[PDB]
Amino acid sequence: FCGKGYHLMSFPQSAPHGVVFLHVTYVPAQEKNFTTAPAICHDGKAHFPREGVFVSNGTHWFVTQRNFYEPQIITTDNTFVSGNCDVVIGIVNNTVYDP
Amino acid sequence: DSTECSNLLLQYGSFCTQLNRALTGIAVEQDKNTQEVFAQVKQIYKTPPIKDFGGFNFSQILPDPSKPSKRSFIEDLLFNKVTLFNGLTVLPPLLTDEMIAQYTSALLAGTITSGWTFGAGAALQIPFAMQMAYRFNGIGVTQNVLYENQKLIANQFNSAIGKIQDSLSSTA
Amino acid sequence: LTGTGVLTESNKKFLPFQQFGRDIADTTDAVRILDITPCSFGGV
Amino acid sequence: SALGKLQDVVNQNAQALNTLVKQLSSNFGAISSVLNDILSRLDPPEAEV
Amino acid sequence: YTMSLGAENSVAYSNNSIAIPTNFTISVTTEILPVSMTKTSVDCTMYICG
Ligand SMILES: *[C@@H]1O[C@H](CO)[C@@H](O)[C@H](O)[C@H]1NC(C)=O
Ligand SMILES: *[C@@H]1O[C@H](CO)[C@@H](O)[C@H](O)[C@H]1NC(C)=O
Ligand SMILES: *[C@@H]1O[C@H](CO)[C@@H](O)[C@H](O)[C@H]1NC(C)=O
Ligand SMILES: *[C@@H]1O[C@H](CO)[C@@H](O)[C@H](O)[C@H]1NC(C)=O
Ligand SMILES: *[C@@H]1O[C@H](CO)[C@@H](O)[C@H](O)[C@H]1NC(C)=O
Repeated sequence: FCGKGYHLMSFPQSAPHGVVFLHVTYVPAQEKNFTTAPAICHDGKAHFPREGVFVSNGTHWFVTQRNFYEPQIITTDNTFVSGNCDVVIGIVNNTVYDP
Repeated sequence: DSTECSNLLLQYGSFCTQLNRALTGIAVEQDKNTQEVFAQVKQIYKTPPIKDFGGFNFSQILPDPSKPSKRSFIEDLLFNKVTLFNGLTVLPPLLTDEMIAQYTSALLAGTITSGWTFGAGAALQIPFAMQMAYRFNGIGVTQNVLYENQKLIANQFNSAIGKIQDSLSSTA
Repeated sequence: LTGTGVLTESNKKFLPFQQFGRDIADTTDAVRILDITPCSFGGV
Repeated sequence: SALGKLQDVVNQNAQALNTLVKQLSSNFGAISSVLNDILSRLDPPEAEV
Repeated sequence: YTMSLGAENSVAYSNNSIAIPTNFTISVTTEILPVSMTKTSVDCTMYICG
């Protein structure tokens, strides 16, 4: 609606018989692949990200934000547990740090 | 093909040019409408050969390689469900049905392979289960609901697609 | 050629063979040379 | 051509107005397109027709 | 020629693979929208008769 990308803001300018909107938007770039997991089995319980995704570079598992690669160690503060992990399709084993 | 009538019309003004200009503008804006609606993305994404979307079945909406204009099953049903001198000419549209089908297939592939990320820039692949978890979180329902009801939700989606198929096939 | 308007001295150059002078819309604008201007009019 | 939409609107308006002005100089089947000429050349009945 | 709809690229889809961006760009674009047209009035009597 306000430009291609994630709209940040816009500025109006006049014209002879109309208006010109300068739309400032955020466009992600410099992609990189990772391996994901819907949840994490720890102590026989499934952990899901509070806000973000579980990714692994090659060996380690972090929880990052969706729109920007900012990996962080998985913790009980940035994940929430919901039942055992015999039902989630594609759950992965890992340790959830307890601070 | 009447010289007398043509001569009479000459001295009647320039209404013919106005009418032709109006009709030309109408045709141009029709082409613009189709282009604006269907040409949102300028990259023709292709669906992968392995179709593992967490149990969801899009075969009814994805293009069929049987080449019935390379239109999906529902697209063929829709196309078969619509029943279509004196200087009156019908101009062909700029975009053919095949190209429009290509655009729709690209949009479908982008949606099912990368979610909304392909509309804000470069398409970012993501498992369809995780994309649906994103959307469930978007409507205010946590992710665990999906990840625990994945099979049920996939079955319900497939049943809904089948019901749409039946409604378009039989019901008029 | 009948008309109503204001006659003024014209800076335009009529060649010896030219009598009338028309602007766009094919309405007489000058006559042999005097420019013709419609009498002041408008809305109220 | 960065302001094509605005320029197109202006062009449409100007072209319609110019078409009207040009249409102001058509006979439509009359002896002449100049009302003054008709009045000065004809008497009431055929003048009004 | 026959117009091309765009570059054809297949997304590397996999059931356990995601693509995350590491950088961003601040893109400024321009959208031009007409808002008015010339206000013209016509004296019908003068135009028809003069
Ligand atoms: C990484 O992702 C790109 C597309 O984003 C894909 O072409 C490439 O194959 C992926 N890496 C591997 C090792 O497949
Ligand atoms: C993954 O990240 C961890 C921590 O940042 C690092 O120790 C490890 O070497 C990385 N592995 C690869 C393959 O990049
Ligand atoms: C992904 O698909 C592969 C087969 O291509 C399968 O072995 C694996 O278990 C699947 N993983 C998930 C999380 O669906
Ligand atoms: C995760 O660990 C449990 C026990 O700790 C084990 O039964 C299960 O097989 C492991 N998952 C995988 C994918 O190996
Ligand atoms: C992001 O891009 C800018 C230039 O556009 C560059 O200077 C910067 O180093 C990049 N950052 C990363 C993390 O790649």
